[PDB]
Amino acid sequence: YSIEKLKKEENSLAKDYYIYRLLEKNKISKKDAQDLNSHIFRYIGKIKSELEKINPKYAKCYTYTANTILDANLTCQSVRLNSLVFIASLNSKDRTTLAQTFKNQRPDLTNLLLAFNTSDPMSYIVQKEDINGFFKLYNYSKKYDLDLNTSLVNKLPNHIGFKDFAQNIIIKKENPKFRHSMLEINPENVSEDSAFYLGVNALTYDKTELAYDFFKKAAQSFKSQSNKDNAIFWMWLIKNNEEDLKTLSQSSSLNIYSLYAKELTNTPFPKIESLNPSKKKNNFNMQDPFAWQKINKQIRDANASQLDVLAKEFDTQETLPIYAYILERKNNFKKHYFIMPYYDNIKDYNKTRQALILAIARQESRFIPTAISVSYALGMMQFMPFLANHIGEKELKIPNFDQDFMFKPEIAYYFGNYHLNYLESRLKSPLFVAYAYNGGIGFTNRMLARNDMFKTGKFEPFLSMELVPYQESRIYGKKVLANYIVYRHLLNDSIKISDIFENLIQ
Ligand SMILES: CC(=O)N[C@H]1[C@H](O[C@H]2C[C@@H](C(=O)NCCS(=O)(=O)O)[NH2+][C@@H]2CO)O[C@H](CO)[C@@H](OS(=O)(=O)O)[C@@H]1O
Repeated sequence: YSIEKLKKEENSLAKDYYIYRLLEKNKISKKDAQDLNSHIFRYIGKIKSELEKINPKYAKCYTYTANTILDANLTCQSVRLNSLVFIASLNSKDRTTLAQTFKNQRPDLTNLLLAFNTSDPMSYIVQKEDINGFFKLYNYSKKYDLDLNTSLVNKLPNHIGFKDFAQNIIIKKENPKFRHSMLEINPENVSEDSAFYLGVNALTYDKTELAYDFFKKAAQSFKSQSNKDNAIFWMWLIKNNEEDLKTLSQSSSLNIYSLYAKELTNTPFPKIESLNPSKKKNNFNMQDPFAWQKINKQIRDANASQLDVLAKEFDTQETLPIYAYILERKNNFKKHYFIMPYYDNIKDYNKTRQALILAIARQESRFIPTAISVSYALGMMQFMPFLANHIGEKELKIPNFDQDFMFKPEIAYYFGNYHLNYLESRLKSPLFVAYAYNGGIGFTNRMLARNDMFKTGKFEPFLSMELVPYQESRIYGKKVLANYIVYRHLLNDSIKISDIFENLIQ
């Protein structure tokens, strides 16, 4: 589509995507580009960069430099010193004068100014127990590491940056002195994700009673049933209390931990809804990405009555993904929908391969054929354009191939099969295939080559699943693995969950 036609659509990821495609080919002119920021839905990343190839209150403050900062007025000094890179570029003469100037009004700035006079700014800030400075320095450089006392570490969780700081250094196995120091955080001082990660940290040093206390505090504070189940599972792995396994087995959340608990207690498999519309198709275009962005907003805004009307409108085989998306919401996410749309395209693969394709598709797109992610992964199977083109143009040599072919379910399922087959041939387990599908086989190979990941051990393979070093893939693998178990069950191709976990140990 030309830019002027595209400008008439409502702002969305689909519109951004097509704006990006034009900017990619150098097909937008300067005149056209000028009003284009009001036409972008998410002005972040690749689209922001490609476009830029085409606060006056504080502007004067940016003429000053490291060499002239003391000539500036108090406001401008204050503004420039919000940058740690700038503070580090000063000399100690100027940092010491500015620290005096700002002592009473901006005491946290004063601390950093003086900190940067020393050879280790972090040690200086740690001595002060300046928590705000601690996180700014961590963001400045991940290289700082030192042993922290009990008083300091127990103040770190009262900052919004603690959760990602902890998660990051734990799952990446970085900053050993910080990590070891966090064994002294009192579980009363943490909750939710922070408590969970500290539980994971404690397990890596084999502090299992401490871990149990952290996981218990997570279980008591998490708002999502899925996260609560994950914490309860660790409570059970550590102390083996029958009531934890029982509670987990009765979860209405369908996830790997509730599923495994049901297997272990002989609890029946959860109820899965069965959708099979009588009508084959209607006039809605399931290959039109703009139409999906529009209807998605309509469904979000609908009350119960409006959802009933929409359900009737999309009650077809061709529109099944939208029908299921409507019913999820009408039932307030309390029912379990595991659809198998456009099934004629996968019916001749074996049932395990079907389950893996369905499991991936369900997590990626909820089967919406024109699904578009924030990084412009495309279609039901959420292929990145570079991969879709590689498979389509190089490997399969499809005549007149375009990346938008990924919006057609026959293509999405066929490419998904092709790529999953390559990943499986190298990784075996559906979990490892999932990690590699989302995060790339490069990161997955490097992770599995580690001597401390997915090898024999007391709490393995469950501990390794918590230490997958990229958050998105860590979560994605767990969700896809649950979906794979359910689809295998639905296809009468059930596998013992315990066998799946045993197959992860190398
Ligand atoms: C099927 C596919 O295209 N997979 C690619 C994946 O896409 C991911 C990206 C992800 C995505 O779009 N994430 C954002 C999701 S959302 O908009 O925040 O909901 N979904 C897609 C399939 O899982 O991105 C990674 C990393 O680039 C690639 O690894 S690489 O080979 O080492 O480059 C990998 O090949």
